[PDB]
Amino acid sequence: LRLTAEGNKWRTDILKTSVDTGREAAAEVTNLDKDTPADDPELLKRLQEILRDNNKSGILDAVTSSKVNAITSQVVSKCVPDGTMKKFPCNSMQAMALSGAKGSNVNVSQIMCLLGQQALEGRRVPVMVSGKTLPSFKPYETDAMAGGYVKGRFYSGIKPQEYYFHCMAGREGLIDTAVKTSRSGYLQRCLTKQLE
Amino acid sequence: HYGIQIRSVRPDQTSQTNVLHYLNDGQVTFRFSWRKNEYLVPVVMILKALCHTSDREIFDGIIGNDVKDSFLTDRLELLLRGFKKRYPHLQNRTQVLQYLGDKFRVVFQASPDQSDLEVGQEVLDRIVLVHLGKDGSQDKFRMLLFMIRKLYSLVAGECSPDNPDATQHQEVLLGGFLYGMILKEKIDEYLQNIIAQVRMDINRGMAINFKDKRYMSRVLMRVNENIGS
Amino acid sequence: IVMTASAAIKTPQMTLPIWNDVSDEQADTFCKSISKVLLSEVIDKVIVTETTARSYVIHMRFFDNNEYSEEYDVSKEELQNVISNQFIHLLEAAIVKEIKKQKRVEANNNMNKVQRDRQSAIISHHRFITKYNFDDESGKWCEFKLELAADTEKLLMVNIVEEICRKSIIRQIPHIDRCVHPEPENGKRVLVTEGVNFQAMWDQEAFIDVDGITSNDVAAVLKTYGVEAARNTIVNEINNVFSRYAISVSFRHLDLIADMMTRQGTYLAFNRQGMETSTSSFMKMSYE
Amino acid sequence: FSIPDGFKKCKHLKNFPLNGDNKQQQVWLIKFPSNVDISKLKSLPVDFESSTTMTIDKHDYKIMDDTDNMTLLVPSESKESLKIASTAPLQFDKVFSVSETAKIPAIDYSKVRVP
Amino acid sequence: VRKLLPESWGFLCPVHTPDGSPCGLLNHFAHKCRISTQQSDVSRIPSILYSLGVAPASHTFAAGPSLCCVQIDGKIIGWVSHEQGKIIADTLRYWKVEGKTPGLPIDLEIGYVPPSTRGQYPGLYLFGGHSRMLRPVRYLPLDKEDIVGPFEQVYMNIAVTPQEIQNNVHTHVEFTPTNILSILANLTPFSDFNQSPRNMYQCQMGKQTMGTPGVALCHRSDNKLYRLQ
Amino acid sequence: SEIEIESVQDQPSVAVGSFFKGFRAPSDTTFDLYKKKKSEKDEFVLHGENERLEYEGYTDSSSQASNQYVVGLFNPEKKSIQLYKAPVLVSKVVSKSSKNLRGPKIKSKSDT
Amino acid sequence: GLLNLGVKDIGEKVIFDGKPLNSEDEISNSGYLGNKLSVSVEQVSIAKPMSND
Amino acid sequence: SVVGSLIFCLDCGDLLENPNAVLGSNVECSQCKAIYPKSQFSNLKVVTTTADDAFPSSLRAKKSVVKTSLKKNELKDGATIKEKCPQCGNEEMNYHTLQLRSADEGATVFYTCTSCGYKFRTNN
Amino acid sequence: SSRHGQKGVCSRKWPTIDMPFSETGIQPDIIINPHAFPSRMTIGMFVESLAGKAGAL
Ligand SMILES: [Zn+2]
Ligand SMILES: [Zn+2]
Repeated sequence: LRLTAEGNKWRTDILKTSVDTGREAAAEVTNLDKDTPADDPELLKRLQEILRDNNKSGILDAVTSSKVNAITSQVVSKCVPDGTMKKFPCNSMQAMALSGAKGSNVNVSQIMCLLGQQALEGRRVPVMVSGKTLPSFKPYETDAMAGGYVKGRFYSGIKPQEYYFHCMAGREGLIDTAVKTSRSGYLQRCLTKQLE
Repeated sequence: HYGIQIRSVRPDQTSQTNVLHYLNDGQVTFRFSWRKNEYLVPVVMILKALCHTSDREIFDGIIGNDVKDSFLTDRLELLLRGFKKRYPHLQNRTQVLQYLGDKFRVVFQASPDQSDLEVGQEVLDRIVLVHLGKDGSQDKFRMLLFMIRKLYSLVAGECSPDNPDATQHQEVLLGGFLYGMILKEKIDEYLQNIIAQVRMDINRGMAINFKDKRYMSRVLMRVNENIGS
Repeated sequence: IVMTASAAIKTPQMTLPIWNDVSDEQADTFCKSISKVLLSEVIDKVIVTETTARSYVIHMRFFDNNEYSEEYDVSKEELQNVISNQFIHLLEAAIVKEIKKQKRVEANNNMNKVQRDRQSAIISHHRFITKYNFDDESGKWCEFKLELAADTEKLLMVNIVEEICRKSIIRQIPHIDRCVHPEPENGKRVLVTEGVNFQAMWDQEAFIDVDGITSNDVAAVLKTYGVEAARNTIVNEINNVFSRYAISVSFRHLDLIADMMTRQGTYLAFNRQGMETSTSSFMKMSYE
Repeated sequence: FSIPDGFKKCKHLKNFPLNGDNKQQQVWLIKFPSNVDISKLKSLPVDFESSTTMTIDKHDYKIMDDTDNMTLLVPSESKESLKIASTAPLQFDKVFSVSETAKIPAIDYSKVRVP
Repeated sequence: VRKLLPESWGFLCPVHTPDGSPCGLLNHFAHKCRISTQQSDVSRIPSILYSLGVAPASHTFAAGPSLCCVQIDGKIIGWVSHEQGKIIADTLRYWKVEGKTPGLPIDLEIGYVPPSTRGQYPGLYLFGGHSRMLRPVRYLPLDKEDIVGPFEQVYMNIAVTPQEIQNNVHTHVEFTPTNILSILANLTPFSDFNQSPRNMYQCQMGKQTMGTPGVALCHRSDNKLYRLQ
Repeated sequence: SEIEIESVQDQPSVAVGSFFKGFRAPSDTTFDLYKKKKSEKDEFVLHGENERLEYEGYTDSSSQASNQYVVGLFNPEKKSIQLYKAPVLVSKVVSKSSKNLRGPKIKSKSDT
Repeated sequence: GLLNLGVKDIGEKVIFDGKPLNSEDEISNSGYLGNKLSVSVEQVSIAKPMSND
Repeated sequence: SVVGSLIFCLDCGDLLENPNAVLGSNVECSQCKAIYPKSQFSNLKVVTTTADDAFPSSLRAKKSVVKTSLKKNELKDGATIKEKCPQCGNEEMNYHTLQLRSADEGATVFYTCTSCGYKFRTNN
Repeated sequence: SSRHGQKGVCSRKWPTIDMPFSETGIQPDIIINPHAFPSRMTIGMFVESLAGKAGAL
C-alpha cells in the first residue's frame, strides 16, 4: 500500500497545484477574472448571492467539482502503476484489483493517492446559513478543501475537517440503502400478479 | 406557507407553542393548542389585550423607522383596519378581555364566579408567551411586535427561513425534566378528581359541609390518589 | 411507465429531428419561436402608485427593446396587443373577484391621434381604466390608471399585479413550455421540447422531420399515433432506464411487458385499475 | 392620583432657564451609565464624530453622537404642572450616549500557534 | 432529517449512529458535550448591557432588521446598531471567560447574528436557560476555556488545531480534535484510516459484543447476560 | 474639544416624557410629578389631566436603576452646559370616554 | 426545585354548594352560589426509598 | 399625523377612519372626540414598487452579475482512470462511484467512456 | 469481529498442525482473508496489526 519516494513526490507536486483551483472556479462563476483575490469584497458579495439560490449553488458546485476531479485524475494516472513500491505480480493489492478478484482501481487510488471530492446528493458538501461549511473555515472560503475535497489518502490519514465530510458521504450511502429495497420490492410484487 | 413559531417554556419546564400565521389578506393569526384542540384568535385581539395600547404604539413597535418602506405600511392597515372593522365593539383593554374570556370560558374550566376579565386574563397568563410570566405584560407586548417584524420581514424575503433540523435551532429535552412535566400533570388530574368527586356528592345532597374535617377524609378516601403507580 | 400508467408524466419530452439543410442558427432561431413567453419575462419593474375617488397608476418598466426582442423574439407591437387585449382583462377579473370577496426618469404627454384613439377605445372596452398610454417610440413603459370607486378600502395591488403578469402569455404554442438545442448525440441533430404537442409540430415541417418525432409521454403517443406506436414507446422507455445504469435486460422481457399493457388497445397499468378487467376473481382478491 | 404608596409630589422645582433668544441655548439629552458620577466630572469631551474616548477612574468611555420620540417637560411658574416645552412641540438639538468600553487584547499569534 | 449537518460539529458524533432504519435519527452525543441543567443567573446582565451601548427597549421604539435587537432568554431588553452590537458580543465574551465580572456566568451563550443580505434575521440573542447543548473550546486571547453552544457556533471561527490558526479570522481553537466524536467512536484504533462506513459499523458492532456486563453478577437477576470469561 | 459645566442640578425639576410619536397635548395642561421618597435613583410617576383625556407615565423598572439620563442646557458662546438630572417616563394615554364594560358573566345560562 | 415551582401553576380548582343565603328578598339573595373551595397544593416532597409494613 | 395611507389621532394615537368612507366634512376618533371636521388632506399617495425577485426570467438572470447557467460545452468531466474500453479500445474513462448497499458492501463504480460513450458497470 | 467492522463467522475450527507456522514457531490464532481489505478499505487494521506486534515485543 506504499508509494515509492520517487512517486510520492509526484502526488505532492500535482496536489500542490490544487490550492488555486477553488478560487479560479469561484472566480469563473462570479464572472470575474484576472485572479481577483479571495478577500475581495466584490467577490464575497457575489458568493453570498450564489449561496441564497439553489440554482446558482448548483452551478458553482458543478464547475468546481469537475475542475478538481481533473487533479484527482492526474494524481491517479501518474502514480498507481508507476509510483508504487511493489510492482504488479508481487503487489497483491493491485493483483486483487486487476484480476477482478475483489475491489476496483478506485479503491486502490483512494488508498494510495487521495480520496477526492466528497459529493453529497450529487452536488457537493452542504453549507450553513453563514457561508461556512464547517466552523473551521472562513465564511465564503474559496478553498477546494473547504468545499469537501480530500487531499488525503487512507494510507497516511485524513485531517479532522475532511474526516467530517467523509462521514457525510458515508451516511448518505447508508440512508439511501434503507430506502432502496422498499421501492423496488413493491414494483416487483405488482408485476407478478398480472404477468403470473 | 409562512409563519413564526415560538416554543415558550415556563419556569417549571412545561412548554407551550404559539405559532403566528400569515394570511394572504394582510391578516395574521395566533395559534395555540390548549387541551388537545387548536384555537385561532387574531393577533391584534391579543396585542390590544396585553396592555393598554393605542393603534400607533402597535404601529411604532412594528414600524420603528422606515415610514417610507411601502411594503410594511400596506400589510399593516389590513391588520389594524381589519380589527376595527370586524370588532368595533372592543375599545379598551378591559373589554377585549371580556370578549376573550367569554369565548374561552368553557374550555379553561372557569368557575361561575370568575368575571370575564378574570378569565381572559388567565388565557393571557397561561398561553401567550409563558416564558415571561405574569405581570410581564409589557414584555409580552414587545415580543409579539418583534414577532411581526420577523413575519413581515419573511414574506418580503429579507430573511431566510430558519431550519428546524439544523441543530442550532433545537435543544435536548432531558430525562428527569420530562419526568417532572408528566408528574405535574398527574397531580393536576388529581385535583380535578377531587372536584369531580365532590360534584358527584352535590348532585345529591348527602352530607356536604366543607368546613368539616371528616368530610374531607371521606372524599379523599374515594379519589384514587396513587400517582406513584 | 409500469406502475400507475401516468397520463401526466412529471417531465414529458419530445425529440424533434431537424433536417440536414437547416443551419444551427436557424435551429436556435426556431427554438425561440416555440418556447412560451410570459408577460413577466419582459418586465423590469412595476411601480404602482395608489392615491386617494381611488386611483392606481400602474407604471411598467420593460427591458430595453434590443433585449427582449433578441432573447424572446418579441416586438413592441406584440406587447401592445398583449397588454391591451389580455392583461387588463385578466387584471380586472382579479380586482373585482377580490372586492366581491371583501364586501360580503422622464415624463411623456402630448399624444397624437393614433395614441389618442388607442386610449379612448380601450377605455370603452374596459370598466375603470380611464387613461392609457404605451411607449411607442422605444417600447420601455406602459402606463394606465385604474380608478376604483370612492368607497373601496385598502387593496394589495402589487400582489395582484405580480400574479397576473406571471400568467399572461405573449406567445405560447399550447402544452409546450420550452424548446432547447442539446449536444448532437452521434450526429443526430435534434431538438428537445419540454412538453408534448404533436399536432402543433406538424405545422413546422419546414424545420422538422415530422415523421421522426419521438416522445416519452406514452399516453400521448397513444392518443395521436395509436396503440402499436405506444407499444414501441414502452419498450424504448423501459430500455432507457436500464441502459442509463449500464444494466442489460433482454428485449423479450420488455416486449412481453409492453404487450400486456397494450392488450386492450389502451395503456393499462399494473395496479388495481388495470387489473379490474380480468377473469380471475381470486387473483384480484389476493392482491389488495 | 398618587394611589400607590411612598409617593409624594414634587414642590421645589428648580428653575430651568430656557431663554431662546434670536445668543442661543441648546438642549441636549446625553446619557450616562451607572458607573459614573455626574458632579465629579468637570469637562465633557465631545465631537460630532464618535472618536471621543473619555477616561474616568480606570474606565474608558465612549461618547456617541446621533443627529438622525421623546418629549421635554418643564415647570409652569412655581407650581409644578410640568408643561410641555414648545415654540408657539419641541425636539432636542443634540442627543449623545456615554457607553462603557473594554479593550480586547490582541491574539498572541507568536505564542498560540505552536508547530 | 437523516442528513449529517455541519452545525452538529462537536455536539453530535458524526460516526456513532446506527446503521439501518434509524440511521440519522438515533445519533449520539459527542465526547465533551455537556447539557445545562439549572439556569444561570441572568438578573445582572441587563445592568451590564445598559452600561454598554444598549438603549432601553421601553423608550426607543425601533424595529426591523436595520437594528440589532438584544434579548436575554427570550426577553427583548434593548436595541443597538449592528456595528455597536458586534462590539457588545465581543466584550461580553471577553468579560465572560475572564472571571472578574460578578454577573456573567461562563455557561452563557452569546448568539450574535450579524447583518447580511437575505440571511438569518439579525439580532443578539443571549441564552442561559436549562437544557442547552454546550461544549468547551479555547478562547485565543487569555488562552482560557470558553463554553460554546450550537446557536453561537454557526457564526464563529474555531480553529481545529493550533497549527491552523490563521491571522485575524480565528478567535477560538479546539482543545483536541477528538472532542467531536462520541465515546465509543473514539475507542476505534486509527479511525482516521478506515473508510467511513466501517467506523460507523464498529460503533454498532462494539455494542453487540459479549464482554463484561459488570462484576456484581451474584447480586443481580436479569433475563439474560453474556459474559466473556 | 471639551465643554465645561456651569452647574449640576441634582434635584428633580425636569422630566422627559416618552409618549407615542406625534403627540400634541394642548398647552393648558398640568402634570403631577410624584416621587418615591427613598433617596437614590428614584422611581417617579407622572399624572396629568384635561377635559377629554387623562394620561400617566412612570419610570421604567428595568433601566432607571442602571441607566441615568441628564438633560443639558448648552451655551455655544460661553462654551458650557448646565446639567439637569431628568427621569424618562414611559407614558401612555387613556381616554376619559372609553372606560365602559359589560356584565361579568353571561348572566343567563343553565346549560353545559 | 421544579416540582414545588410547578405546583404553584395550579392553585385553584374550585366549586360551590347549591345552598342559598336566606336573608330578606334582596339583590344578593338572587346571585348567591354557595360556599367556595380552593383545593390546591403548595408543597410536594419525594421522600427516599424505605421499607414499611 | 399622516403616515402613508394611515392617518392617526394627534391626541390618543388611534387609527382614524378613511376620509372617503365617512360622510361629509367630519372625521373624529372613537375614544378622543377629535377636532377634524374638515377632511383636509385630499391626496394620500403610496408608491409601491414590486419586488426585484418577483419576476424570474432568463433576461433578469443576464442582468444579474454572476454566471447563472452553464454553457453548452463549457464543463467537461474531470474524472478519468485508465481502464480499457471493451468496445473501441479507449483508455480514458469517466468513473462515477455511488454507494448502493449497507455497511457490509463497498462502492460500485459507473464507467462511462469518453469518445464513444458506452455505459459500463463494475460491481466490486 | 475486530475493532474495524471486519466481522465474519467462524468457518472452521482448523486443526493446529496444518495451519501455517512462522519462523518463531508461532501459529496464528485467527487467519483472516486478504480479499476483505480491497473493498472494505480498513487500513486501521493493517496499522493495528503492525502496532500491536511492536507493542508485544
Ligand atoms: Zn382620537
Ligand atoms: Zn469507448
